[PDB]
Amino acid sequence: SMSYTWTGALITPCAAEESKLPINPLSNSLLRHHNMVYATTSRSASLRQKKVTFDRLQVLDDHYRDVLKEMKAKASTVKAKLLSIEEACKLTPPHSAKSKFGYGAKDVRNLSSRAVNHIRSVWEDLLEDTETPIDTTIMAKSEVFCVQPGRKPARLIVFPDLGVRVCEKMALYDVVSTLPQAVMGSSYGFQYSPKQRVEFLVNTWKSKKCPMGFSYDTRCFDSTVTESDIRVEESIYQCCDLAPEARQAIRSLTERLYIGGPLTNSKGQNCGYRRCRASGVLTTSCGNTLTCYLKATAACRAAKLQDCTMLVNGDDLVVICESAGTQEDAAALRAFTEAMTRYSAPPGDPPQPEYDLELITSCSSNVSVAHDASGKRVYYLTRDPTTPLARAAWETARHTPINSWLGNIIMYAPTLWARMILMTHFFSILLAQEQLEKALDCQIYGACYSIEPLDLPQIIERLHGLSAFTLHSYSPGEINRVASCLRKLGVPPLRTWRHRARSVRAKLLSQGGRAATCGRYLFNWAVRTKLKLTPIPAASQLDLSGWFVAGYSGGDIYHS
Ligand SMILES: COc1ccc(C(=O)Nc2ccc(Oc3ccc(N(C(=O)[C@H]4CC[C@H](C)CC4)C(C)C)c(C(=O)O)c3)cc2)cc1
Ligand SMILES: [Mg+2]
Ligand SMILES: [Mg+2]
Repeated sequence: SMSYTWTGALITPCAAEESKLPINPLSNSLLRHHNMVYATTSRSASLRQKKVTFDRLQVLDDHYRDVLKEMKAKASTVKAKLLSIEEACKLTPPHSAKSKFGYGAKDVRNLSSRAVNHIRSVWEDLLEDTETPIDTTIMAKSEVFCVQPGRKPARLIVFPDLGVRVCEKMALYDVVSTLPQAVMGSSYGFQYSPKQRVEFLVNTWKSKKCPMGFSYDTRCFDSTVTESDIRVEESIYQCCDLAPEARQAIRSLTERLYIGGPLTNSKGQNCGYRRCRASGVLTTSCGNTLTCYLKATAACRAAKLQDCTMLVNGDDLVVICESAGTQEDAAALRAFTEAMTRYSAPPGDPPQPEYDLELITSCSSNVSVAHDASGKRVYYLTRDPTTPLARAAWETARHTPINSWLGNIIMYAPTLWARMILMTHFFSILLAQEQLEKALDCQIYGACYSIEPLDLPQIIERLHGLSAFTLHSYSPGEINRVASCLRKLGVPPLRTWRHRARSVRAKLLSQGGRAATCGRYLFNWAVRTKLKLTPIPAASQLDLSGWFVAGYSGGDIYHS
């Protein structure tokens, strides 16, 4: 069927939308070419609409069915619990879109009578009505990027009302948080921290006699997901031991919300109908991960790739296997692509076999190597800094609910660019405004967290190790990419950042306390006379296990 059907009504904005990087004095110290930075708006909605609207083609085969049964067999060991309205409420982000039934996120979190009673009525409705399509809202997403040799059309987000979202958590939060790992095991990407992902990728790469790997980009994955995929996805959920009400909610949610439904713009107009994956539901990440894994695992058998190992994060996929030669590898890959195409997962960028791990990009990142103080090689996760820097520039020119720069500092703490630039720039600004102690929100694997800047040293030590504060001698390729990026965006050269860093470092030390800890560890690279970096006490008590359990992008999840 058609992923979408449109009535003609437009995808409209909720309020005024900014596209150009604002007028301010602090962003310019980060990057001078501000005209290269832009945010997507609803004005480009029609372009995305054209791209995501098409008739899907899907032909299943024995390999697909064999893998599905294998997945259900593992799903069968799971026992999911029903969340209480109170538990489900606490997971709701403070800034979650308000309900159109007289209440918002705050009321939900406060368990206000008006919110709880309506949520309860939505739940009962899910137990009684098994057919009526649930209404959703479709909006153009606002995201920041840097122009390319031009601009990207805004993506479309589709989500149900706040009440329905709370009900989703009640019935499926435990499922989407535990099942993926039980079904895919080591292949489930979100169970890893950046350091662990690298370890998994490096070990997997070293386990092959002659390794060959590739990233597979599915063209607009969400719209390639068919009604059949969503029901197959549910059949896996149904293998879990579930409470009767959870089982009915999952069944109802599947037919009423997940497989499709009517779209309404921000002005309450009927925009059309969806018959593919909605981006803003609790099962999007889990569902995409399961579906991608299922199709890829089956495609590999069809293509006859030797000893395949998948790493899947939602619609993102990387496959590492045994090489059978250059010609055979390229032929097998093309066979793989055809299999995926039949499963309704056609490629955007055609895949290409890689024989160098560092050249494989997955989750917009790649594994690279550097050296610690003692000169020992260390593997870490990095990525092209273009988007991170553009967004950091934007978040500097104006307030944003989520601080991507903080998230990028945590996930990419070992990188040459995060240390030289993001840390220096943001700590410098925080000092000036005297907000080093204020907690800021950021996202990790879609879930929202509240982080205190001054706790960064501990966090980084725990997630990356002490080597994150001593890495040097980065690879030629990594250095080239960072340098090119800085030249392109008009970002000051290393010398300027070292100077700014020395100054930030000094101010931080004179303040003592945690600030002084930030000064010693985060900026040890800026000074000539190094300081001996020993394990930080608070880094031995950090409860960071819950940070890397599952994916929640689009899930409206908040962890306090
Ligand atoms: C105007 O156009 C331009 C814009 C930008 C640039 C530019 O910055 N180019 C530009 C920026 C970075 C470059 O790579 C470097 C520089 C110093 C390093 N070193 C370090 O100790 C670093 C350790 C990590 C820490 C975070 C920084 C120091 C020493 C070897 C000297 C390392 C490394 O460790 O591999 C790598 C090269 C060119 C050049 C021109
Ligand atoms: Mg894609
Ligand atoms: Mg973990």
